[PDB]
Amino acid sequence: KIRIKLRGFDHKTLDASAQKIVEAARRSGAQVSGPIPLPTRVRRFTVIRGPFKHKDSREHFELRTHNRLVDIINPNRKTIEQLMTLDLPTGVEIEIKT
Amino acid sequence: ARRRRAEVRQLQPDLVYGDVLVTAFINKIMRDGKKNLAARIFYDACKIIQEKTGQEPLKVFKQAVENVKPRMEVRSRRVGGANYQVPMEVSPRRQQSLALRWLVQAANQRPERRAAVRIAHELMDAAEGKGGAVKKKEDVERMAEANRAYAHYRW
Amino acid sequence: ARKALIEKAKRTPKFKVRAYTRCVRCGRARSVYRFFGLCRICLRELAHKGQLPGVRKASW
Amino acid sequence: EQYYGTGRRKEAVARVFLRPGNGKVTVNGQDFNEYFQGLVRAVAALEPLRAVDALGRFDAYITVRGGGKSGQIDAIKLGIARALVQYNPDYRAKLKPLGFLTRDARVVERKKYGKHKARRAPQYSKR
Amino acid sequence: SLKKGVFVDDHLLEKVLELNAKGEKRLIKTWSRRSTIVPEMVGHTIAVYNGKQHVPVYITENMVGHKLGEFAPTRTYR
Amino acid sequence: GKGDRRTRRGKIWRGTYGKYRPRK
Amino acid sequence: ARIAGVEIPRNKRVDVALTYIYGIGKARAKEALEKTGINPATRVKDLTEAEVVRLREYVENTWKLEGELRAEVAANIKRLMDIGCYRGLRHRRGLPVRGQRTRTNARTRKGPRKTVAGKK
RNA sequence: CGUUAGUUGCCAGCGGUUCGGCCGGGCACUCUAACGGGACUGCCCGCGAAAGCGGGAGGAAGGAGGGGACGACGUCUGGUCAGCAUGGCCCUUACGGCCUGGGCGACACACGUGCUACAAUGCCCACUACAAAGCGAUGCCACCCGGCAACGGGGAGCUAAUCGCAAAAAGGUGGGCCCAGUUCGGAUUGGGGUCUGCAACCCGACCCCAUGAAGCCGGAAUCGCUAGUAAUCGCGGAUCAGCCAUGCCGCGG
Repeated sequence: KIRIKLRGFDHKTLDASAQKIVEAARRSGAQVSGPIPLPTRVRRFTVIRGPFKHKDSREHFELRTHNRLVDIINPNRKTIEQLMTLDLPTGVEIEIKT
Repeated sequence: ARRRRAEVRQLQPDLVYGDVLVTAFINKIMRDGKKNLAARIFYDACKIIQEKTGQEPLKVFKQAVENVKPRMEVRSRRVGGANYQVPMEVSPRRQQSLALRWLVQAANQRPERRAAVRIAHELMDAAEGKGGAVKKKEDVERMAEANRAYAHYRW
Repeated sequence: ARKALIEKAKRTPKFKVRAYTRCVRCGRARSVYRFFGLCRICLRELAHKGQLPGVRKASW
Repeated sequence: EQYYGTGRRKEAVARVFLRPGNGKVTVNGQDFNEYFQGLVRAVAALEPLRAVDALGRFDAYITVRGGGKSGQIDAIKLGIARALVQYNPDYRAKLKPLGFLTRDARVVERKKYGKHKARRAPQYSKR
Repeated sequence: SLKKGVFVDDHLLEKVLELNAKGEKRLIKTWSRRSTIVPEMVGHTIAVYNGKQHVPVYITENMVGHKLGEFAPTRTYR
Repeated sequence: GKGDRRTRRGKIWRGTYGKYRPRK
Repeated sequence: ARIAGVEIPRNKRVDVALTYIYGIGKARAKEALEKTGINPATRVKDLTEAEVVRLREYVENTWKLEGELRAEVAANIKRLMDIGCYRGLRHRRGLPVRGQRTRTNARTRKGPRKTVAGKK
């Protein structure tokens, strides 16, 4: 059983690059507790459209932090093959835990 | 309503007497979307109809209404001169709207301090026919007729 | 007096409290989000360029 | 031995397990009339049974979360129907006239900017 | 309204205290309206700034609790 | 109600706590 | 039942009835009917004359009340006249004393309304 | 509605339970979130040349299913040189700069927008998992002890579907008030405190005691809203030491 977490602003290149930790610890490894999605945390930003008085008419921005979770139950180094340095993220962060 | 003719909204029947008319009446009683306390009052009033008269609260209520439905009213209409009140026959939907409306309004003017009582007595008083609800009814029938001179417009 | 003021918005102040935020590219005092150091204005600006990562046009 | 449906209504969801027998109905470790106690419209929830004459010849363990009581009541009402037609798929062409099988799409519509409250608009003054 | 200290400007007392070792001064003048009056530091006459000028206020007992700006009002026509 | 601080509802509204609305 | 100063509250619950004294609120009442053990629920009407004295002497010697207050509070304010603290000319002028606006409102402290005109 | 996935979710199915989803056990269900399916005027009747209008079944959804984002050529010489950018003109021992105080918070008056109300479909106290978005490791603060309380000691937990803000309120049940300017309403003022902060006089909010105002539903005018809408009740966030938030942006009952 090994714990890694994966955060990200981008929803597509997480399920992708964490089905990369699926396959690169499936090919070279064994049994998997699959990718489970923690709920997302949306940071809202609401701003009036104008430089000056126009208190109505505003625009709406969000910063959704998608969270995806992946653990696997064979802590071997015949898994940390690709999981050494075989990288296609870009702006994903990783939390390898025990 | 410039476009269609507005489909009259159909009401979920009563959880007791299974009557749509009942619920309608319960809504008119409701205040700030408190249907529970609303229906408590109406039902706990149906209880007062028993403890005092033999008859089933429904047939009281039901026939109490039919005595508060107006048959004619006056709707204004100006011209190239002044504003005149043409007496107009009153369509079935509006009759119910008005009776039920009037019932409650009439009720909450009464003296007894508890919602359930007032609804009851008023219903009861209007079944007999002596209600101040029924005054607002005779007054419109009388406010037509008085303008009978003008029922040659009608639109 | 916007200038002598933008180069005082940076100075470590006598007494903690007198500290205040500021648009990094406005020098703007009011409505400055903590998360960006940006005025509400210069912010709608960048978010539209695309220079504000993961910041989307919120719709629901 | 067992039949089931999922009831939902206005962010309120009901796991509904049916069984034959007796007449009792469990909800979240409580009797019906202790949970929906002194709430007039509760009995609506079981008008599905009262339609098909399933009446109380059924028992029902129901957990439910989301919403407030009167949402749940309509949610359960949907589970009861979505369960007992999964017992008898012929129990459909009689729950159509009453329509006890429709999610009921109505939910809190969004608050809009520059209003107050979605449709409620702020107050005009002209002069 | 405070309870650990009385938060009076220190640069004020130094004047007062060291004016309280045979000291009779009336030309005492300050901008420290933020500072609480203190026990029996009476007799003196502190001129206080109202934002435009200094106000010759004589200090009695009874007013011991209050702050100095309560006696130099900052406006006109009440 | 909502403006008597010494009612529970006056506290709820004000959003505070105390004698007339203590936290369990 | 006469209590403080001259007060004769009657025919309502003592806890409320107590209120009719200058210096008693629902607070100081809750106390007296427990630090002297009297059911608050009971009307003054039906109420022991032994319980009245336990009350009358408690309340009257537990705290400054009714007309002493009135004359303290009044003299307490004319203190703020003194040399002339701010709340002085404020009570002096009859305008809000606890730092609130005055452009609008302040009608409770400024009696009714005295209106004027203006210009062309 | 369907796949994919199981440190959030359960006897739905069985054994221990200090009867708390807490321990194995399990993802069926609820949920969390990615991709799909689905509705199109396709089918039956009716009128029409057609597009399409009235119906009817099937179906979670039927004719734009509901709500957003999206604002044509252009008008108001609309707004903004005070967000920023910029032509010109103007001051350049001062129209630049630094500080300490004061002011933007004034008050005979007048309007806008709101808030709390005038009570019995009501107010007060007690007791009771209805849980649907968000925020928090120079912070959220469980849980202790002191304190009427504000808050102060102490200290657990979580870079947070796991720990905390969390009580949701209207509600249900119990008791109390009995029509009264009242157990309605909480303005004003006296006093005693807490907290943040260099510092709360001008000018902070919060607690507690005392005080308890006008207000009995509002002239002539006039505002919003067509369905989960209006009405009503709480909830969170942004700014932010703190807060004058009853504002604004959202959320659900």
